[PDB]
Amino acid sequence: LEGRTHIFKIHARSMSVERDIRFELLARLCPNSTGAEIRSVCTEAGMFAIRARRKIATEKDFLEAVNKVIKSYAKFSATPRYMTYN
Amino acid sequence: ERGYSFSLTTFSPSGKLVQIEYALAAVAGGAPSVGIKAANGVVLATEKKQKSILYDERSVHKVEPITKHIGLVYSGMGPDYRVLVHRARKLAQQYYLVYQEPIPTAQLVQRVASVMQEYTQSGGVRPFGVSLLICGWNEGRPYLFQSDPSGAYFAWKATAMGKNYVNGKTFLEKRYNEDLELEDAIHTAILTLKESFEGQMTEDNIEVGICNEAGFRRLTPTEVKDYLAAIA
Amino acid sequence: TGYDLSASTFSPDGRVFQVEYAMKAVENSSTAIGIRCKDGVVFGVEKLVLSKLYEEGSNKRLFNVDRHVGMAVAGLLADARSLADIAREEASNFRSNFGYNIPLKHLADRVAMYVHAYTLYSAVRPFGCSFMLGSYSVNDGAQLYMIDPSGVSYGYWGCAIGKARQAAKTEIEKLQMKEMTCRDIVKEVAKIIYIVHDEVKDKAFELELSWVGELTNGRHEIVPKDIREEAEKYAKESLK
Amino acid sequence: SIMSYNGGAVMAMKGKNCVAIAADRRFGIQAQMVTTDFQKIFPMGDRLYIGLAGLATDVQTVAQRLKFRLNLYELKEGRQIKPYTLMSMVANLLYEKRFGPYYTEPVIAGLDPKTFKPFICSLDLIGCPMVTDDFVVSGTCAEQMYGMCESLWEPNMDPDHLFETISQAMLNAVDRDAVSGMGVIVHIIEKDKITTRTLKARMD
Amino acid sequence: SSAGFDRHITIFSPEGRLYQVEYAFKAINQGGLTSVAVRGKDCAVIVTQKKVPDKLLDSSTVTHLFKITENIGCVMTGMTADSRSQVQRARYEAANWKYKYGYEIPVDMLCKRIADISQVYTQNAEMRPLGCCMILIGIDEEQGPQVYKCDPAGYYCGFKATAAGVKQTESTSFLEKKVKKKFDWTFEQTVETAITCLSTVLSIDFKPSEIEVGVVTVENPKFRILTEAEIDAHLVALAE
Amino acid sequence: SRRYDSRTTIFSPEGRLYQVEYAMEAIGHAGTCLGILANDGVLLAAERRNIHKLLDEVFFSEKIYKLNEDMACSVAGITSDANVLTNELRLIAQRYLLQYQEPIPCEQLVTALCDIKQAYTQFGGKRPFGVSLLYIGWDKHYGFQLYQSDPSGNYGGWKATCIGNNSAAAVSMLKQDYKEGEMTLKSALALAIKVLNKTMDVSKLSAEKVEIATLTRENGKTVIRVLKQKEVEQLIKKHEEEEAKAEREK
Amino acid sequence: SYDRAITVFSPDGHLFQVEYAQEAVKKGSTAVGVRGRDIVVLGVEKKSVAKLQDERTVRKICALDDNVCMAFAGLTADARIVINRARVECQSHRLTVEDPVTVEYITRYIASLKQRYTQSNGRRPFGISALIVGFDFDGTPRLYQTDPSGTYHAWKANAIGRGAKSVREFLEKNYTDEAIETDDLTIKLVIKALLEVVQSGGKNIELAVMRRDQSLKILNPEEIEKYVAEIEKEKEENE
Amino acid sequence: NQYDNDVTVWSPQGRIHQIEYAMEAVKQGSATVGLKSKTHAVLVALKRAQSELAAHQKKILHVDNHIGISIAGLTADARLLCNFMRQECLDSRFVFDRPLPVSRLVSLIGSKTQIPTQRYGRRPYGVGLLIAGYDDMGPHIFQTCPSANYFDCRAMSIGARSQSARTYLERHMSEFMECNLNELVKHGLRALRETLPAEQDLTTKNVSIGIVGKDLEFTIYDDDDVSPFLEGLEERPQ
Amino acid sequence: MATNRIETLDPALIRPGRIDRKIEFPLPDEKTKKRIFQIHTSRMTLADDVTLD
Amino acid sequence: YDRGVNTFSPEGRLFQVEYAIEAIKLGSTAIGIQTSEGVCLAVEKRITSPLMEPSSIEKIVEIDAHIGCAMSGLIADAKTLIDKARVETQNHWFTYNETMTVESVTQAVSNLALQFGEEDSRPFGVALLFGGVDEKGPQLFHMDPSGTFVQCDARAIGSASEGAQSSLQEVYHKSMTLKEAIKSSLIILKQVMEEKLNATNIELATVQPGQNFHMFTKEELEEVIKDI
Repeated sequence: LEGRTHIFKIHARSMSVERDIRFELLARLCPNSTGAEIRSVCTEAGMFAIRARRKIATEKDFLEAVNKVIKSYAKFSATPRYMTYN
Repeated sequence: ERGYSFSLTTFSPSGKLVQIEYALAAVAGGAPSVGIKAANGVVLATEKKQKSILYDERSVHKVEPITKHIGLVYSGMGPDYRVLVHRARKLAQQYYLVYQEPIPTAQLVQRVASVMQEYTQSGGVRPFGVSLLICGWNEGRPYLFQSDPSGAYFAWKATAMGKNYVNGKTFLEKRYNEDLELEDAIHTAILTLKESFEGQMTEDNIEVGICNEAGFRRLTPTEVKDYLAAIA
Repeated sequence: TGYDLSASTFSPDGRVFQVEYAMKAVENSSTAIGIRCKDGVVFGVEKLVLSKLYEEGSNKRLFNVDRHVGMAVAGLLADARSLADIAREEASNFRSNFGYNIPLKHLADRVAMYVHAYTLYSAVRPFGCSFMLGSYSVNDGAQLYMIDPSGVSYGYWGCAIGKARQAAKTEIEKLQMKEMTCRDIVKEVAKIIYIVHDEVKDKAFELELSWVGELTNGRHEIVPKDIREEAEKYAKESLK
Repeated sequence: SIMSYNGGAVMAMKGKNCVAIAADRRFGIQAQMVTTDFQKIFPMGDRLYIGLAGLATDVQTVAQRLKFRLNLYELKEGRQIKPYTLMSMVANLLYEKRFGPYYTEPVIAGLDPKTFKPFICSLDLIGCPMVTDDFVVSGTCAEQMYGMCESLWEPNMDPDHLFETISQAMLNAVDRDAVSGMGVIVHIIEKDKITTRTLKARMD
Repeated sequence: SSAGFDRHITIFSPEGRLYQVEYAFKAINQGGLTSVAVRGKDCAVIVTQKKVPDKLLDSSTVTHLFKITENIGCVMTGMTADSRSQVQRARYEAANWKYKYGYEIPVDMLCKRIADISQVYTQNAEMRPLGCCMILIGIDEEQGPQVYKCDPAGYYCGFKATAAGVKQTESTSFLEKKVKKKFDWTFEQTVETAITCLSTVLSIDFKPSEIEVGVVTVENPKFRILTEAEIDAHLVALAE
Repeated sequence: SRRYDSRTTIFSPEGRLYQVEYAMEAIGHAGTCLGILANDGVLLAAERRNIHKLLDEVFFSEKIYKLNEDMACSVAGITSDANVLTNELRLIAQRYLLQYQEPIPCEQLVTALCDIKQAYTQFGGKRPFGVSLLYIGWDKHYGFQLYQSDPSGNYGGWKATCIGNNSAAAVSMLKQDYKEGEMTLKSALALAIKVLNKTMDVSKLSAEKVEIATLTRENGKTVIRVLKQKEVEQLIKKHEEEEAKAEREK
Repeated sequence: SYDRAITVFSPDGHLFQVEYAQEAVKKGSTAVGVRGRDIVVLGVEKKSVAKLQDERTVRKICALDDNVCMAFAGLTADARIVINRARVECQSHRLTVEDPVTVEYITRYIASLKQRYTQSNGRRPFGISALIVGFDFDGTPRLYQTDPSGTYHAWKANAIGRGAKSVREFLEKNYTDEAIETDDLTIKLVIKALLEVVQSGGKNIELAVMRRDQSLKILNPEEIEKYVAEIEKEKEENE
Repeated sequence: NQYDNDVTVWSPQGRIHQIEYAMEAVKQGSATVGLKSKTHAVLVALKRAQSELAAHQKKILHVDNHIGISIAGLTADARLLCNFMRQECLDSRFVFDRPLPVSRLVSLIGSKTQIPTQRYGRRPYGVGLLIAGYDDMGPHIFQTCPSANYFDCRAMSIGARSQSARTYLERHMSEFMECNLNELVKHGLRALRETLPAEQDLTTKNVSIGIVGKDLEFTIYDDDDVSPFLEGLEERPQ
Repeated sequence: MATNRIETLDPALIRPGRIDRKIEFPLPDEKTKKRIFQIHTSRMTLADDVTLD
Repeated sequence: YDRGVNTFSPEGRLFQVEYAIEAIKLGSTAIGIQTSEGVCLAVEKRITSPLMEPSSIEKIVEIDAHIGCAMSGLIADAKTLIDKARVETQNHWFTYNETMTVESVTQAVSNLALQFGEEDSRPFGVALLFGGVDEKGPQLFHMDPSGTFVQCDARAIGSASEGAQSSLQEVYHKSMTLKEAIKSSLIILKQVMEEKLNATNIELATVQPGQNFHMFTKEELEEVIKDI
């Protein structure tokens, strides 16, 4: 749980965001996720900010990023058959 | 018996029943046979080679009656052959219980084909590796019915099954006609059996049964030895 | 690979690897031997103390199936109990139907068929047991049988089941059977079990001896082992 | 008895080259009639009928069961059914209820499907076949119809004398009977055609 | 040519074969044993040696000749558990024949029923196919003696001079070189040829204590197992 | 005992069912039927898969199975599975007649067979029925009908049908020659002759290799006309003369 | 029988076949449905017909009672089975309690069947998603949807089938209370939503309504044509 | 590890690993200790909790007027064998109108747990029974295992880090046989004070004791009638 | 990278950090088909007696 | 690589039950608090769409007239167990004229929390919070898929249970009151939820020895929320 909060602090410390948002709610929606998926969430939230012309993220950008990465590409997701170490 | 009940028979990616194609190949690797319908009777003939000179020819029988007027041979594996023979035996007697009348050969082939098809669907079991040649003289016109492992069946004027069935079939297309007698049927049958067998064909290497409208009759090695004078 | 999995499959050279692996499962158990005399059968089981681990009287491998038949099991233990319960049930059916004591051949054949029937399929595993069966009757004499994990059941004068198997039968074959009463054979098996299976990996061990024959008047019971204490007074004289 | 619950009489008579089957029309509850158009003779294919007599429940039940098995047989085999085959089928269907018996006495009358050979037979309530050459009867008024057919039958009969003989037999044997009356239907069939006539019976 | 699972269960391969039964045909070969049957004029002879390496092992319970019924004997090869289970199936169905049909079962029908049972172990792919070989002998009215064999594949057959086990390519070669040459068949032509064909295949020339001889004759239609004395008589009877 | 299990029921992770489509691609080979309902009657067409010279033709039937008095069905797929289906279907319709003493309407017959097929698609791992098959028939409520069974259990009424993979172009041809109810029984037969002439690549359509059966409406008979070969021959001659008349436009 | 468990949990906490059998719903035809306050309306889009054949057998909207109505998505055969069992259940409820069958009961039955169907030994889960619209006692219009998981779940307008995200986004910017004021406007609202969905040629637009004191009326596709025509007229009046 | 999937598969070393895995499932319970005198049998367990606010998962449960069991591992299989235990007790209590001796009951437990350890598609029961009882011939302290190889002992201890408990029991097994209830029970919980790290022990919050006596019915105690038993102790060494 | 099927891939390539965008290409509609037929007939002497619909 | 579903682990646990304990975590949160005045309870609905009619989502369902409940994660596996638990409580009051206590209810449920198998299928996927007022005062009870049933004084479950348990142990003690615990729960709720806390998000369920039945209609929730 707290690992993903800290990895959000890692990928978020040097990027243009709105610091008034939280990060714990973002971590609570990523139960089985890797740091790579976290990185994709951060970058894709930035890419949704590039759809408009802004200089700061919104919470809704990160929610778009979560439902863009996790729930959509969770059909591939790389770890339902490596957690069993096949 | 355990709770599995799952069919091991699966279609291919293309759509093909690989275990039935393999069962047809296992039929094709068996002993050859030929059977000919010729206006008054039907002749069946097999090719029964002992492996050594030690074996006896009075124990195992290829030509086998199902009722008093219905003969039946195969081209495949005897161990499955006897099982489905026994099934056909038990099945014909229920018809004769119900209707008090000897079963027609088409009705036999319907029910046996239903059994074999229903068994290849059934779970955890392999198909039979047996192709039949069923015949009989029901209601004047005699018949001849070939089945296969896939459950299907046909109706032939003359056919063959086993090794070199293609060569025997190309001999049958040229040789047979519409009208013959039983003796000429035996003549062309031993000719096409002599097409593929070894050189020494005696009263025991072949085994021949006929059908009359007066009933089924299974010929003896006596008349088989009588026949191969001026052979084929 | 692939051919060691099921108990139904054969090998490219024609044997069942499940049955072999189950045979060498019993190979790690303790050495338990048996031998008959001209009027009885004597059993004996090496039981090992580690330090405490129990009380002088648990899990005794010398079972007692019928009034005149008992087991001398070795191998996986719970499977041996289930097999003993099946054997008690079978002797019960025989006593209930035909009205007399079970002959040891029929008992061994029924048990062998059950063990063999558990080897035929993929739903069940083969047994991990190998056990002994002794008896005595006034019209039958002494009979000693032996059932492997596969189900091969035939008769012996002497046998051995466990780790030390040849080295326990090296001196079974130096005894004889016609000239012995079983009261010598008690201390003979006792002194040899104390001889075999040295102190090296296990430190303390403990002896059990079952005992059937004419001297028990057809009964089967454990020896009064504390009475006459016949092992140890010769076993400590067996070290030189 | 249970056979005398609803009355009933079925007569079949073999002629020279043809066969005639007749039955009564009355339906009712032991002394109370209900209708005059109750069907007891059923068509089973062409030129082959069956008659059913006794308790009406088993009449309609066995008729529908037999029609079930009959259509299954004629669809499993493209030919139409021989009469001995039908007799054996009715015998097996009745004998399946050996201890749960139907109360009926089926009468089969039909021609040969290959030749013009006639055929008659009757069965009992457990499945006992009986082939004869002259006539079979079934129902309450047995002895009346026995007296008529053993009195009036000739071996070689043109269909007109066949019709008049079975007419007089049914009329007189029914008029002596009490619980069975109220009209007669007569089926006179042959190789070429099928004729159905109704007689002027006493409506009492 | 193998596809999928066709090396583990009984299915069809691309070459068309099934591999379980053609592994079962050398499941016989781990027995290390040889069997020879002979049928002559009005007798029939079984011969089979025994392999007892142990002095502690008995001699009575090593018997392979199993008297199935009062006119039917048999011998077994292959693994022992399959053999004995096959024997109890044979005994049970012969007794069922005697109950249902009244008269004594002919040796043909017994082989047919056993072959069909073996087919049921073969036909379904979720039971192991019993890797043992079965030899039958018997007397029939109006036909004299018979000798039949039942295989694990389920093909019964039966013939004049019959042999299966370990070394029987050579045994059937010698029996082609011996029964095709017009020999007559006495009680001692059959017995002498039975002991000597195995005595030339194995080349041992041994004691009367290794082979077992089961005979049946139309003077005594009971199945009969010979004693060491008359075995010794035949053995010195072939000593020119 | 589970590593041998073939899993012919669990969805595939592409998104569809797996074994179902391969049963469909098993439908696609060995078979080519259609019928033309466009008033007073309905017909069926069929191709001989075993047109070899050494058969008997003694069955007085072929691909058609007169399953009742007023319904038949054309088969395509593996034959003997369909025999299992025709036996069960015939018995279903006959038990309905046993239950009501009124003939069986064609859609509850179709849905009964569709529930049987879906019953083996849904649960167990059993092999699905690789048979699609047609339906012609009559009722009290709509007249002449046509239905298309599928191995999934899905069905669907048509006015011009199709099973086999050779006959998708036939559906294209049926649309390009679509009529609004014009089956004088010579127009529809000539159209069917034209379709089977074009779609099968058998040059000039030998009449032994084809099969046509019709179903007309009679008051007390409801005859099913499994017609003989001579009218097929003169139908082929009629159509080849009309193709010669049609190519005078070039 | 078939002693096996088809649907196993995932290593990360899923049911593969429940979440994955939603994809079969996701690749089926689209169907919307709203409730007005007095007239209920629903209909399916994308019949994707051959335009030249029968259409009385491909009807995707049926009824279980004279009070309740259907719709579904996914594959049609599982819908056929579930509808047969639902008809049996609603009529058996009428056997007992003498009311007309409440819609909430039949949705609980369908979802309960679906869940005990996914739970059981080796039964493949139902890849459908139904819509159950009815107006029980005292005229209250309600509408529920199903799911392969088996969660009856009351909505106010529909979003299933192909591209349901787009359709719900149009219903999102079209949640006007004004739209459910005029029954005709509610019908036109379904037509406009389905027009903001697929081709909507006025051919695959199969719609059926119920005015809650009658039975279901399937509309003849000339009235729907005039509905689309007046929708296009209002769209021209927007400029 | 293609032999490590099922119960049916023998290993090529003969060790069927489903039983070993069930053993390791027993090893992950709480610590517990059972030990007998000549006249009294005492089993003592240790409770644990999921969090601070929640209560502690109880271990000692009742079976019969003279039989009580300890437990370690899973709780569903625990209650399953528990229900079977009460049922088999009250069956003979019904039929023979006598109390059951413990040894035949534990033989029935082994015969019960054999079948899910041999067929295919059943698990071995993860269970950690320590059984104390009274037949006519005095106290018995049995333990089970998922391999159904039940033992009779004089003192066992199963659960997490239970081996130090066995070391304490060895250097006092001579002293155990003579003493009365009080110092016996406090020897059992001195086994428990060495099954723990040296700074949190048994402050009336985690221990339970079940005594059966020749006149005493089997009775469980928890923290409050254990507060009399917890005094009479000294500290741990340096 | 471009594939036909994706389910037969080893998912270790398909994790993010390697590949971030996964894009579906469906069979489009019956509207952009008009653009496809239009552009693939944009450079030809189309006889106007045909309809692309 | 598909093994048998009734396989333990190399480490010891199982597999499928552990995967069920993982499958809890995606569900919505819930918070129940035992107080001697009575048991209070709270939950989040997780409203997704405005088309989604809000009063139809059930989280607190009713077992008895005095035994409450709340579910999590999968809804419908919970619905089966709720129905059956009701049936067995009705059997107890019938054959005993008395109230089946909450511990006996949960023993009856976790008797078949794991009867999953191929003969005589999967493990269930729901965490449950059980309350009510028996003779032993108020009771709050928590089970799991593994049947490992324990009493909890104030347990928080599901997706936000880490900070819920932590910040709950911050505020909780033994002598709390009712309304203080209610607002103490919903403060934690609107720290752990994602949407704005309003009239439609959450729902309460309180059962008391005085307030005899669990009764909680709408718009006293409004009065409770405007008290923040």
